[PDB]
Amino acid sequence: DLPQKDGSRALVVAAIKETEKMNFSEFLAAYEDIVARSRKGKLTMDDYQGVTVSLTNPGGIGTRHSVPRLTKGQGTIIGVGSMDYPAEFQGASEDRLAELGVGKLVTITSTYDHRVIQGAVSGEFLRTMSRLLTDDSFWDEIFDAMNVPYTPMRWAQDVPNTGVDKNTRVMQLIEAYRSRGHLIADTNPLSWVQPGMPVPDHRD
Amino acid sequence: LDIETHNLTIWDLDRTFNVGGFGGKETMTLREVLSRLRAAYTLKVGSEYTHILDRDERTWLQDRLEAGMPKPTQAEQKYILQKLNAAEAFENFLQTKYVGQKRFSLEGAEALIPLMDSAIDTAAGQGLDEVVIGMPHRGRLNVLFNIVGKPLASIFNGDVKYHLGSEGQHLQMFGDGEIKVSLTANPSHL
Ligand SMILES: Cc1ncc(C[n+]2csc(CCOP(=O)(O)OP(=O)(O)O)c2C)c(N)n1
Repeated sequence: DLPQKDGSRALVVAAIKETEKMNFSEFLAAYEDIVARSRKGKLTMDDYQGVTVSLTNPGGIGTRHSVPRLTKGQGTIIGVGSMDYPAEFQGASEDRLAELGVGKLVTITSTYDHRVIQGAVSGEFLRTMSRLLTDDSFWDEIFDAMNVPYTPMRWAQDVPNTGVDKNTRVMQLIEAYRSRGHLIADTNPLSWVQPGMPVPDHRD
Repeated sequence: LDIETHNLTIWDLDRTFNVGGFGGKETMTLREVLSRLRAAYTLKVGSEYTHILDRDERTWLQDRLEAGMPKPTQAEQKYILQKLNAAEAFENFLQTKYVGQKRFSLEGAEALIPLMDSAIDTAAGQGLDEVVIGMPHRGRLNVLFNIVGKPLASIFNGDVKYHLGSEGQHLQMFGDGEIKVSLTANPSHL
């Protein structure tokens, strides 16, 4: 969305091209190029031509979901809604929500041309997006690209406070870092691991 | 290792606590916990193993040490007594029939002979081929007679007996295993 000389807002769609040949680092650079040039009025005619698929974000303002229109030339448009708690939880305590294990959600929509795309394909597409945003391999690939030294947080169900108390478990974590934490420390100025030597276990 | 250092008193001895699979149990009393820890880590065998980094090899040692020494059979017990008898009999022969052998005496450390025998016998049951021994002066002629298996005639007849090498066979009393045993030559330089 770029404002005009008069003042009236007018949305136009610009394209990130050849996206099937990019890693996350390359993708992030390409994205921020389009946003940069738009803010200083340096987009050309070629930037607005050749779009295959589109993305919209009603969730910015706080809309829960939308049913948008599809422009001629394309097959699908994807929409991203709000990342808040549901309205039935918007007056509850942080303490009570933390006890139960209530998370935030995002709603995603797919609007498609029925002459060329069938409903089973559209459902399978949204199922793959759901799996990726909770998948170990997906978050490993992003961390690798951005040079984050730690292991990513993994997806799991909340466990009950039975057997060994959770306070005992937090004290055992403090001992582990004080004893074995040097095994994952940013000590090597090269990104080098000697292939001959054996790697110690650091699951602790 | 004192219960005062961990803010626990005599008044906690008969109260029950969650122990997380210690002694293959979920719950236990402090009295029972102290008994087991003292039986495993404070009698005639002291162990250092918690510095090891691999979790699987730390757990293997932990399980064996906390299960304890198995109760040996009567036959096993009498075989340990026969090896100690032989060890002490040979020390007496050396001190009485020959002179200047006080330097080379094993008196005080006669349990070496049943320790070396235990290891060589365990290796024969695993199915291995040979055991090679290297050692200094102290107890050398005792090891030649009771572990390698040389005759007395061969021992007692250039350089001395205390530096030459030898070969022999070890059969297994309560099994079907055999194994070769070799002793290496060496100088006085430790
Ligand atoms: C390289 C070397 N340094 C020093 C000596 C001298 N030396 C002969 S016996 C001896 C004592 C060794 O004592 P220890 O290792 O405790 O065993 P013990 O004889 O009391 O069983 C020393 C220092 C030697 N033989 N070789």
